[PDB]
Amino acid sequence: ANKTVVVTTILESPYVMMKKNHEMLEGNERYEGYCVDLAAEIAKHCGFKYKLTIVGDGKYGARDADTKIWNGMVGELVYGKADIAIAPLTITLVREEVIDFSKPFMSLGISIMIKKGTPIESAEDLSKQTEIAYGTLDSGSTKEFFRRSKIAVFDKMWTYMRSAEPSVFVRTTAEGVARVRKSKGKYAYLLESTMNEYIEQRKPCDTMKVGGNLDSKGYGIATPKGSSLGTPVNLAVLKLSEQGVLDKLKNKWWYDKGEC
Amino acid sequence: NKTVVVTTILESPYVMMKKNHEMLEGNERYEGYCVDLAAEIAKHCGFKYKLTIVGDGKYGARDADTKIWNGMVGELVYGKADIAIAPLTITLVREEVIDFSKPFMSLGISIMIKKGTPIESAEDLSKQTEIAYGTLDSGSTKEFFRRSKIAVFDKMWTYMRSAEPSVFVRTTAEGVARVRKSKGKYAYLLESTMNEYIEQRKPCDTMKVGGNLDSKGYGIATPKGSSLGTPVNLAVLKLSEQGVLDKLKNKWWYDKGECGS
Amino acid sequence: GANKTVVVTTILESPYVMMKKNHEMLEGNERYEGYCVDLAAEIAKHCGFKYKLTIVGDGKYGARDADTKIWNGMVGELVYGKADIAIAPLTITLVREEVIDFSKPFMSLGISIMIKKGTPIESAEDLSKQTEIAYGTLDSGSTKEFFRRSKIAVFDKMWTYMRSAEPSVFVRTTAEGVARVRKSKGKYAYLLESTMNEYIEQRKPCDTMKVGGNLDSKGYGIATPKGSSLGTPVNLAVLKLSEQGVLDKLKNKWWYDKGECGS
Amino acid sequence: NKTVVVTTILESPYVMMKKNHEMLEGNERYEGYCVDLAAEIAKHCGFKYKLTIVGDGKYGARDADTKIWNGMVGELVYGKADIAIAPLTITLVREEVIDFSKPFMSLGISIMIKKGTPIESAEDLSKQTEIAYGTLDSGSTKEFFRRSKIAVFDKMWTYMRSAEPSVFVRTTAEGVARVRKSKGKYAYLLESTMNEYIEQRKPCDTMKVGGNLDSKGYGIATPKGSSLGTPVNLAVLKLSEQGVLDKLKNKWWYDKGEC
Repeated sequence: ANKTVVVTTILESPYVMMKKNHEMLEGNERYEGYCVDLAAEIAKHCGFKYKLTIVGDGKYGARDADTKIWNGMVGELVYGKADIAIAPLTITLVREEVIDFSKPFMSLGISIMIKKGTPIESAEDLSKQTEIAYGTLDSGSTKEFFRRSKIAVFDKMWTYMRSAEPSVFVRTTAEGVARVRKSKGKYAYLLESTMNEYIEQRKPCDTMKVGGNLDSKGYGIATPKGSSLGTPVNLAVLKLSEQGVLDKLKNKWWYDKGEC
Repeated sequence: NKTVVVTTILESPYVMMKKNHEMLEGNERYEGYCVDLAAEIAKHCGFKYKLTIVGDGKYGARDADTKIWNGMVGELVYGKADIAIAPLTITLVREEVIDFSKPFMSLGISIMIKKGTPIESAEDLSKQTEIAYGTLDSGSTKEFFRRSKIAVFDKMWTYMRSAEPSVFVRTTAEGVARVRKSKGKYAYLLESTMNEYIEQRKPCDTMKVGGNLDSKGYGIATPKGSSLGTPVNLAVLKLSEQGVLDKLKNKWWYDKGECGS
Repeated sequence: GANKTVVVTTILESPYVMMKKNHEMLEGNERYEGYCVDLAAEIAKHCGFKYKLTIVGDGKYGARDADTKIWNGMVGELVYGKADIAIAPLTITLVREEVIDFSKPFMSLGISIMIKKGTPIESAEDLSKQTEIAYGTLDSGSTKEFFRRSKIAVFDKMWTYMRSAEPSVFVRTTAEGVARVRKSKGKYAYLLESTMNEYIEQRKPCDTMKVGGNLDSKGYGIATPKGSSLGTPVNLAVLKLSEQGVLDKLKNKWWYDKGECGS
Repeated sequence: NKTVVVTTILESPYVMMKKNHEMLEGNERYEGYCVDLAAEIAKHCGFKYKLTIVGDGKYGARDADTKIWNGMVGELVYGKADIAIAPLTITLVREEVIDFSKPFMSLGISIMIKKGTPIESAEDLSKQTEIAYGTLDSGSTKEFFRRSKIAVFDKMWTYMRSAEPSVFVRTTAEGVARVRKSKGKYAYLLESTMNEYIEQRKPCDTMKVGGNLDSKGYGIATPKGSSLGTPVNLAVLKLSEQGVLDKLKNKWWYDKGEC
């Protein structure tokens, strides 16, 4: 009886981070963050023991069109290397077809990041001008959102981005944030609201989130089909929501530990 | 190929009888956000269906003494309907007895004022008594306040429970009318989705103020073990990613609004 | 939602808004003429909207009752949702700015002295040093408040005189103040806004004069409810009209080109 | 993070370096109308602050070729300062990119003569040529005349463009000096605020005449989305109604006057 549950997750701030003294600590105590606290709450309400592991390839979960192989945390579940994933993993159609998702534990959507002082207050403001350049990650869901949109404001933004020279796209999130900070008020970046809000509270306190969200998505906990963990985990997420614990954890890691 | 029985509830703008309904028949008698949503779900899942209205006019709660479920949840649990498509909130006690799709719409507790009222937030309300404030006498909004350990919300609860005359109301319609007729001296706490809808309706005299106090979602419901559960959930996710859910909300709340823009 | 006709609130006071001589033969917006009628047409053209001119129900500008906390006048119609925009001689003040949005000012003004021609008075200092010629203000509003709160010696001397004088030197309406100058045979002087003083000086029977420099400085602005989508476009339009010379052209038209006196 | 960065410009009597500035430090190095105004704004809004002088010495205009903003406006849009408190005019192109308070001081185009010159108005100048008249060779006053469709002002413009020798000057200082050295045969067109200031300076030989030819105002500027915007706007109106703005103008133009 009593087999230790294998949890897979990903090193991304403020969800999972290495503690300052981590090389002198062992096991689960090496790590801290929003998803570390969430994992402890889920285990307490479901009555299991667990070991935290970091996903081997550093990826979330996508299926290669040519080989048909799943990478990332999703791959670790379908091929039997982990029992549960507790991470900022977005609930999507292709993922839901091969694993089970809990109801969402956190909400998010596409949003605008500016350097403080830039005269932009909304997506409509960006669309009507070209002096302040703007763009997205060079691959992924945000770029595809703009490519396929039939909303007037968003399609105008896409045709601008597609035709702009030099390229307004970036290879990583970190590259996008750095481009805003170094471009002297002349670049704005489109990214998820959760990351935008987090960076706003970190030194040197030179960025701001503006406007409402452009779409709606959620993060969920993932388990393999037929797992004895699926139902208990889903009920625990709903209990934590109604008790106010999820809101308490978001405030802790974004604002109580903020620097601005 | 048996016709699927859908249960729902008559509440604007989700489901409404068309003005000329007496000259029409079947599903064509009805219009609204949930009428459009039902059609999209059926197309993607490949079934035919009949829209029916819940017999007792309720959403779904369990009697503390008899342990019997009422409303749309009851019709699913006891085998009288196949699927519920309505503004039905995803909660722990409901999830224990029926299956829910991932959410099709988000919402949270919010403040309704008559235009001109000097209030911008829950904290503003908590610090005074000249402007009275309250909730429905039953349901998720009232119970949120009863159990909160947040200082501002616990203070609001103790005020509401002891206030005279009663600050509670029996229906949504009663709450909205009380705001409109009280000359700025009543504010109403309700779901953000309904607050947003009413702001775009004649006589255009109400406003939504402040951020949401909590976060939840509406979901499509099926009985446990139903062969509809999995295809319905995948259809909701496809419609979300195609932008159809946002398109339908914008249509019924804002494109059809009566207060300009 | 679909576009609605914009509801404008304003007030019948010459030369800002007046009924045309042939008004019973006209309909809608065309019944009216004046400075604010011309301004409304220019604002609507630059912002691209259709509109209806309506007259404020209670005949007031906008003040809050100290006991009930309720706003009256044009400000009230905006705060409680009965109108979309106010285009009128409405002074930009702190308490009003707290509850509605104001454009940058479209016209400047300040407190000034009106006399009957022949009266031996040339300045505020002249008034302050004597009592044979009585002097006063509106019984409510910004002009009365300027004197009550001033820490300038000459202005406080004027205030204590006015507060203590019997019979009362205050008047209920602007029109009553002007009539009191005209009927008092050289023995009353009236303190009022420079814009009105200048207008009356160009009207028959041409028996009044403006004397001295202005005592303070303020401006009239266009007002919208907080959060209105009209606020920003209206503000940018006022600045364009200013820089193009249109505001100055309209002031000269209604005060001096259409004047009736010595000129 | 708590100390607010203020940008301003060295122009008398708004901001000046004290004679003994090298024996002083920080904000105490500077004096003037906008120095007193900054102190009042900060008191009413509850913030601490540091005075800085704009790096390039300019007010704020956009280069048409590079599309980059210079001056104090540039320091706001590009993230180098939090607020500008200076003699900066409220204009359409500036209002599109930053937030302006309601105006703290009014001004307009006006006529400066040498004491004794027989001129009382723009119409007087327009009807003659013995007394020459002109403006700064670039900037807003020249452009006002170039675009006018008013008969008197367009007659003045056609005269100025064709007059010999040139009636235009490179700086404000050059204009004032030309009035003083021309024995009444040159009159200079400039802002009423500056005209009034110079009339109260030694050797007390100039005068302001006539009504203003146009109307403008100076405003305080903050970046879009700033938490300072609303409190600053409300503070300007409070100071106006308390008589403090008029008190400060009288202090720096007349109590400290030399004539």
